[PDB]
Amino acid sequence: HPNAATSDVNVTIDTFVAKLKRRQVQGSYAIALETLQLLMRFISAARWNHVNDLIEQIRDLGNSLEKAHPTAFSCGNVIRRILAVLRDEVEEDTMSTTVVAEPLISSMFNLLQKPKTDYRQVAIQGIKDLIDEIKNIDEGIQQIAIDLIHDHEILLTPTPDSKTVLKFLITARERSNRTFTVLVTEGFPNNTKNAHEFAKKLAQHNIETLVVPDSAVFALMSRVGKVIIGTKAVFVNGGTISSNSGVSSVCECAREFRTPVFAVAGLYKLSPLYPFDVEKFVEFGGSQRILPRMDPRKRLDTVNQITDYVPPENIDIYITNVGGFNPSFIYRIAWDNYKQIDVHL
Amino acid sequence: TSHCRFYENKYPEIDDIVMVNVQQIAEMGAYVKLLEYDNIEGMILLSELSRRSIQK
Amino acid sequence: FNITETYLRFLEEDTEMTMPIAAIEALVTLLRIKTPETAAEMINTIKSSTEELIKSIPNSVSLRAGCDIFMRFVLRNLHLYGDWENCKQHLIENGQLFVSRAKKSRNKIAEIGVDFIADDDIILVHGYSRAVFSLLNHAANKFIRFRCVVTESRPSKQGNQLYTLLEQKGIPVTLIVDSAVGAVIDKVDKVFVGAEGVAESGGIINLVGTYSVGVLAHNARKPFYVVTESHKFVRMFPLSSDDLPMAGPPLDFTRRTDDLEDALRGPTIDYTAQEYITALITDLGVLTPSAVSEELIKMWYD
Amino acid sequence: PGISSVIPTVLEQSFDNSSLISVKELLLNKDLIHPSILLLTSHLAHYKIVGSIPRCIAMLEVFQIVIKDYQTPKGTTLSRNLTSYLSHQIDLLKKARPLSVTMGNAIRWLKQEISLIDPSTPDKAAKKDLCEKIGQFAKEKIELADQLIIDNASTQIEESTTIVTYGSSKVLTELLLHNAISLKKNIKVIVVDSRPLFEGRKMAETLRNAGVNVMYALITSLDTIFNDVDYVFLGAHSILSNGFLYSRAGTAMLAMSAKRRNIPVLVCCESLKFSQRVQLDSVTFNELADPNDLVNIDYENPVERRGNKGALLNQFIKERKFEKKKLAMENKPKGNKIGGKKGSEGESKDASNEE
Repeated sequence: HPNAATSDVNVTIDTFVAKLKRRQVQGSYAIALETLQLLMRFISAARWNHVNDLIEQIRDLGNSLEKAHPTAFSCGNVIRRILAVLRDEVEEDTMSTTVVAEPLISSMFNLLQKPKTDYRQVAIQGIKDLIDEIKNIDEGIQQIAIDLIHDHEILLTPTPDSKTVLKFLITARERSNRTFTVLVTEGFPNNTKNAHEFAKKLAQHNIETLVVPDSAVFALMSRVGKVIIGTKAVFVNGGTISSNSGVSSVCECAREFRTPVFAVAGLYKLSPLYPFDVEKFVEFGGSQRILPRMDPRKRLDTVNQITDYVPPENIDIYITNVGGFNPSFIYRIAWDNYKQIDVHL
Repeated sequence: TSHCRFYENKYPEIDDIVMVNVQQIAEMGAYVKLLEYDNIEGMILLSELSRRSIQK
Repeated sequence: FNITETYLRFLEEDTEMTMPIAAIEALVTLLRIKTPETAAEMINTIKSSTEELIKSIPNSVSLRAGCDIFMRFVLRNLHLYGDWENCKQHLIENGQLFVSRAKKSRNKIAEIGVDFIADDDIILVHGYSRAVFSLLNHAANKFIRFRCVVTESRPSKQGNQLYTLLEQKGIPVTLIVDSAVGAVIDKVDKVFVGAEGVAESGGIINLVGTYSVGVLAHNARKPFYVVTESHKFVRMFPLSSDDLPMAGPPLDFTRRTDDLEDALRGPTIDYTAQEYITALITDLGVLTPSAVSEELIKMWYD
Repeated sequence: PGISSVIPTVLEQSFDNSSLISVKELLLNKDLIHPSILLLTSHLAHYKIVGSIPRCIAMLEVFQIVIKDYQTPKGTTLSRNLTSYLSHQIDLLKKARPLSVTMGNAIRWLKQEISLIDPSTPDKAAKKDLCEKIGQFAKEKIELADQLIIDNASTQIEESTTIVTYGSSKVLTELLLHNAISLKKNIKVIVVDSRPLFEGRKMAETLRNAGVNVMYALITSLDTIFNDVDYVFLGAHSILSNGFLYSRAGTAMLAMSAKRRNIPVLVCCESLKFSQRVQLDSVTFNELADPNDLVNIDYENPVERRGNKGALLNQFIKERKFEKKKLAMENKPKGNKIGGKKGSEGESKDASNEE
């Protein structure tokens, strides 16, 4: 399913594709915003009449988007949420049209046993809700953040690439009476400059900064107290896609040492589809960025990867804008945002 | 010894009202003895018992 | 109205229709005699039937679980509180409907669970479950990239049978002994285990060893799996390292002998914990972490 | 309220997450303060018996008594200053000693109840029903929960069992007693106890009074009876939405030992014990009393002796600090049984939506 039905209704699909491919769009937030705008455009223009057909169309669109790009997840998630929002309203409408509804609580056996129209405004409202959810993650976690780390204790911090993580760290640092030391690992071929920037910021912020070469983690692990993953995407079985490079090894080390591993992200980054593999999801960077030369470099096939995956084992807790969820619990949260038929397109 | 039905006949009718004293719950509902129509057990399934913490 | 005969009829059949399914069908048929409306006559009879089944059972809980599921379904049924005949009719219908559902479930599995196969990954299927085998077959049909491996299982020669079945396909086959599984740490890529029951959260009943396998996987940080269709949801939790209803005695230090009498005794049944398993495989969308427990909560409200 | 602060002992360089000290000896008490609360505080200041469960019950009883004592005034309405009074009481309690999640829940419930009943209703008629409702609540969310726990234990526990416990977990004690006398089975019950609290000892005494064979244990070793031990229940206080437990003393150590050797541990609790607040270390929130439980040289609690111990400030720098509540782990307590019968602590907040 490519572009064929779209005429003088929606054109921006191509622009979106372009943004995805050559990277003029940067940061997950921006992508989410773009997606929201696209959805708005869809809503204000497309022809409705029937409801099931509209739903089908939406599904098709989603499928097309998926086909176009995999590494973007926030975009997908937002769409899914909107679909879910639509679904409840649709159900309500159906219930009115038909006219027992609820026994005590939400119950199973629904998959075995047999279970003019307005919705545009509701769809619009859903988009607004999504926007609100997106607005600020840090303004919703920093109250459950200056609660874990304390005096004379030592942090270990990989991935300063996620914008949330840095902010969280800054919030933690704010206090005048409290004092703590921060270790920051690099992650060379994809995250060095960012790491340097983070270090500089820390220095500026009147805190005891420590520069770490990626090798020297082991000779300081005796003093290590906490581990924070700078993730960008979240999944079904609790797992997370990181904001690129140099996390996995550190996580493994922490696990070996049995040293606390916390996860900071957000529930807009939460996806309703399982990471069936890592190969289809995680992409590789540029082999040219490690070593120069070209003509004798046909022999020198060099390997470098951007994104990182962490198993549903090394992760422990996920404090969100709502609160502290867990790896063996996030499924329900996902369901609460994205509904049954909406997952499979 | 305490037995004997309250009314003239042993077994109840359709639409008539009875008061029950509960002995045990869960698995079926309440297969419990009556205080309006004989001491022999009468059962309710887990659906007609409640309408609106129920198990508490 | 007779269940022992039914039990006698089904033990090594399976293949076409799942063992539990047949039992469920039988239960449905039994129900559809004494009327589901008259709850005084019905529920007691159901209980009696369950008791009979238990009596006839040596080393299983799956059938019990199935019947509990059926009971739960029945309970759910009467929540329309209007016309009493339609509900009854629906109840009557849901028996062969359950059987039908199985096909659909299989089809679903053949679409969702076929995404897992990657470049050069060796697959080892544990125990005996039809669904897992079907999945494997569907993977073979797709021709991703794999290797189908069998075991030296010991109940009434199951592993050997499985191996023979695999041979039919044609895919090259090598074997793993119950003891010689220890060498497998990274070479066989992903550890798959078939299920004959799924409990609260991570609790799974199979055959003559799963817990050890799970432990091994944990040690190796290997991906551990539970693979099934849809008919096994139980409300159960053990206390010790292992606790189950048993016909074969645990640690039976056999009496003083010289000419052989009885010796084949030990832990015939095996359970697995919550921590060891990374992925849960069921047709019910894509659920993994602790969805079964939630489902149970939704159902029982007890 | 009265008088606050003015107390010895330093702030301590090691561990100062919560404030450490208070009102013990009464002087210039306010007219409106009910003496029962004061008495309770006095008890808690130097308490041996109660822990988590009975405390809450006591509090509830006190509240009921207060309600019984109080009538609707002419000037001020029924919902005018009651809430303020409640707040004051809570503050007083805080000042005395930090409280439990169950207590908080109870307070919340009370508040909800207050919100519910409109002030326009007949006053006599109102509290007649309100008190009944409170009683019902007490019956359900405590005694009935206990009953449920007992029944859970019944189905699960094998034909006669060797049982190990810690602390003063009243429910568990009750269960043990039931096992001994009511259903009648073999009870090789082992109780462990620490230096600062004589809870375990008290439990043992109680068991003896009922006629139970008890094995008494201390800190120096536990394994001496293990290396034999088959089935173990742990001491409980409060649960978090992580899957962890906030409990008393070296229970964590015991759990670790269990994990190491043969078999995991299991804990049964009330359905209104759960919180929605979360933590993951023994540095987060520490529960403290005065460093005086180990100053007296062992044996009994009230002794008053002449010797050597008593150097908090006397000699060249000395600190004698301790902890009461510590962090119990997650991977080891697999079992959690409540008003919802069955489940795992991996399902850390599966019942919080249903309630």
